[PDB]
Amino acid sequence: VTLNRIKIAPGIADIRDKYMELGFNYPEYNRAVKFAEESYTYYYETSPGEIKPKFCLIDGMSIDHCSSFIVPEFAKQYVLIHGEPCSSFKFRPGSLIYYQNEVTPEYIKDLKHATDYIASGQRCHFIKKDYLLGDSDSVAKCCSKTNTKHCPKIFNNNYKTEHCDDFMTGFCRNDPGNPNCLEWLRAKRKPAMSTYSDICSKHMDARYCSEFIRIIRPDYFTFGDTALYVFCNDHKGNRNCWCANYPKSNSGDKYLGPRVCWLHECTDESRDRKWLYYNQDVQRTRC
Amino acid sequence: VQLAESGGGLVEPGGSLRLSCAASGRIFSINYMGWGRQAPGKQRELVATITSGGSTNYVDSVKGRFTISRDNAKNTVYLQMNSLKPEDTAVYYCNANIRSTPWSSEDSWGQGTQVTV
Amino acid sequence: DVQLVESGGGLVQAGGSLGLSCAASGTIFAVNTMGWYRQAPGKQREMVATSSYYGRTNYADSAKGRFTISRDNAKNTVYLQMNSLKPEDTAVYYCNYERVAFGSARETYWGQGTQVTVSS
Amino acid sequence: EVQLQASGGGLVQPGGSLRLSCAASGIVFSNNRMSWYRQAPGKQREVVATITSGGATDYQDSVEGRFTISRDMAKNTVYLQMNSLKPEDTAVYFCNARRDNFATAIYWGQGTQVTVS
Amino acid sequence: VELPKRDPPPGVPTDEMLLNVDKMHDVIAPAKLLEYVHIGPLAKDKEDKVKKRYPEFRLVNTGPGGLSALLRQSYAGTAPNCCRTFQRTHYWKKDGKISDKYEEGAVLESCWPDVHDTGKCDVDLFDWCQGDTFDRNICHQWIGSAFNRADRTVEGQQSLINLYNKMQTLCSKDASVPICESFLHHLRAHNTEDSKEMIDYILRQQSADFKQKYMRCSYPTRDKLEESLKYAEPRECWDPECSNANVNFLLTRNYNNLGLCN
Ligand SMILES: [K+]
Repeated sequence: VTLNRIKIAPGIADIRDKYMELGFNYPEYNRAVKFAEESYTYYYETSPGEIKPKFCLIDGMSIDHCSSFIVPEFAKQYVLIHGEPCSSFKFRPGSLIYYQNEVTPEYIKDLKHATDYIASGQRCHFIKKDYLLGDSDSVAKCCSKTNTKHCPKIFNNNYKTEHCDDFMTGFCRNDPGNPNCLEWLRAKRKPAMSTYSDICSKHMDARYCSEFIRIIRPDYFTFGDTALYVFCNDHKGNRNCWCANYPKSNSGDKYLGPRVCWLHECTDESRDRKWLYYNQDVQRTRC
Repeated sequence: VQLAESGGGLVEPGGSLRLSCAASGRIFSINYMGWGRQAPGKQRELVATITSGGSTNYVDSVKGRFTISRDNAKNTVYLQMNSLKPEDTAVYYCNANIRSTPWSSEDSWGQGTQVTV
Repeated sequence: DVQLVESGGGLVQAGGSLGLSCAASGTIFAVNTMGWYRQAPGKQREMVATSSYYGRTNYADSAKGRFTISRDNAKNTVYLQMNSLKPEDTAVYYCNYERVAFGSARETYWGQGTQVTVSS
Repeated sequence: EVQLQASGGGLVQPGGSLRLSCAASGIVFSNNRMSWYRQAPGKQREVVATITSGGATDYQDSVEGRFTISRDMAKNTVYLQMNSLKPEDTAVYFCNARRDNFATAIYWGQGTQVTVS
Repeated sequence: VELPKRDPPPGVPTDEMLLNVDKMHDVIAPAKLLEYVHIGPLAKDKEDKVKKRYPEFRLVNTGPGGLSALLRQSYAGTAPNCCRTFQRTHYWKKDGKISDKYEEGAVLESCWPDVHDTGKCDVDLFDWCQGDTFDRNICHQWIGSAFNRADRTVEGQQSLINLYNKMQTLCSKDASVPICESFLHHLRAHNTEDSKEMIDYILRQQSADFKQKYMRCSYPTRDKLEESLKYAEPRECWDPECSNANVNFLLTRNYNNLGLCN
């Protein structure tokens, strides 16, 4: 009902643990409630896999006071989840009231219904997960291997999962000769091979398309064949498109399939295999 | 792919005409080249064809009178229609069976020129 | 499904001859590979002779020079004329009907098998 | 002396199979083109199958996919495997050998009778 | 009467607490099945807006102060929007129309992870690659993916067997259609007897009109066949109908003999 004796007595073992000595006009409510005030900056885990600062996040209080006891670099892979119901002093918010001796939760309810000296909440409970991306720029920096500092394993595994593919499709169209783009192409997934087929339909003359053709053949020759057809249908004057698209007359298939072994320029010439279709490349060896 | 046709018109029976079709556009290669006509109320029918190797095939109702040929230069296909008969009244179309890709083909036709006898 | 019926095995002397026949009935799909395989007591099922829909014959080293596989696609039947038989050929002979789709999936149907017992 | 024997014919039903043989004497398959011809009773002879000196085979459009020609020059014997026979294949079958690059050096052989009913 | 007042230390948020779901459309979309994606604090007034934006995801309340996350529960990518492409793994749908980039008010729909390796696209692309909807690139690449379908689940190999049978039947009816020409091209690329014999079978089951226009090398005339005997070389190295015939409609015999020239 009415308070007339309040004191803070020291604690044992832990500097954070103190005792709020409460004495009211009615000795009915009169206890030395043990309360803790977190003063650590956690660089380690309290229990295996989680961090529980001695802080009672009151209802309505911002959730940044729980994370104000962790090293910032350390608190990046940790997420805040719901905690156990606790009570804090309203005049000293964030304190963690311990239920010990005669400090029963029933006494906490009595204090609430009799005075506004207390407020309920939940215990700060962080658990480790992994680095958390939050925008397209973070995914761009992680997948492109340009800033793999704060990057979870799903976006930082040398393109061994189907996570970075969406970004890499558009990213490698601006840089096809990128070593990381060629590594993502060696994963031999459908989006990468079709993206590089779109790339080599316009820029077959480059050398990264030579590497693309050596990567896809003989397992996924179709993308390279379609890209070669498109490129030699757009660039018909190239001396390199002479076997895949015969420029003279209207018979551009003059050296397709077995007929690729007729013109010596399509077999033993200083021209990369990217300029021949897959059937042409196979017939070149068996003949 | 466009097929420009010419040579059609009106002539009396027993005359002669020469139809000509010029294939323009990006064409990879050709399977066969043919001529097709369509009488009013009937279906379009292929009357003469020539393959890329120069092998010709005609329909019995036409064999003996018409001859299909091709000039490699300009890549044009001609239909020399001789000894015409009033039964030949039709809209003659130009048939071009091209090979769009090394793995696919396309059957492109023309607008059609009227030939009445 | 597909059902294969074998017929023609029995008792033969050393250096004799015997003919096996396998009839396929059901959901055939033209191009396929049908063949004969043997299984001796305690051994694994090994290949005797296989033939494709157009007669691409493949003989085992034990079968070359003695056995001859034939095929009649009109009746969907595969035959095996075994000549100059030896006691080592005593086995249960099954016929198989194999169909490979896209070089990836395989569908193999076996028969109950006929017993061939070559004595001396 | 050049000689080409012929055997392997017989009587079969619609859908039967036969195997014709032809042994050679004084003719090497390394510089000869072998051919199996058939001639129907009272008709012009036609070539059924041919094989070059290098083992390249060719067939007539009718007998294609059914008849198969093979050779063995270690034994100087050319064969013909007639699978899925037809009553239209009943004719006198004979072998012909023509020298490579010598059109005037051509030799014919004996014939064999086949029938289907 | 005098209370020992003491305000809490200044709060310092974490990376989780500074997340905004309105910026993570490129982070939630590539999430796999049953993978939590923390989206930071989320107000109740914006709950439905998230739920309607990502219907494949369940919204879970991980922590206090609105700390929520999205857990993938579905792949609602329709077959027409997922099978006819080889690199578009997701899309957005606003009103009735579909875009590949995000738009305001649109709804996310993601395709199956490896959808060209499960057989789910065989039924849709079998009908799509027939007629005026045929694609010279997508359908050829789909037939190529069928030969390299790394699916050994009984359902997947059964589906590709059914597709192989339907292809054999359809191309035995008419091999001049583009999808069947691509099928024959891929069969030739397979370079095995099981594929060569099916090529020869499909080509031999064709009408006379098909052969008199496309297969004039494999089926020569009586005059060309008679004159080919006058030459020691194979007819394929001599007949203009062979030098000009497309490789997709050649029998294995002539396809092999053309390699003997020069
Ligand atoms: K195979």
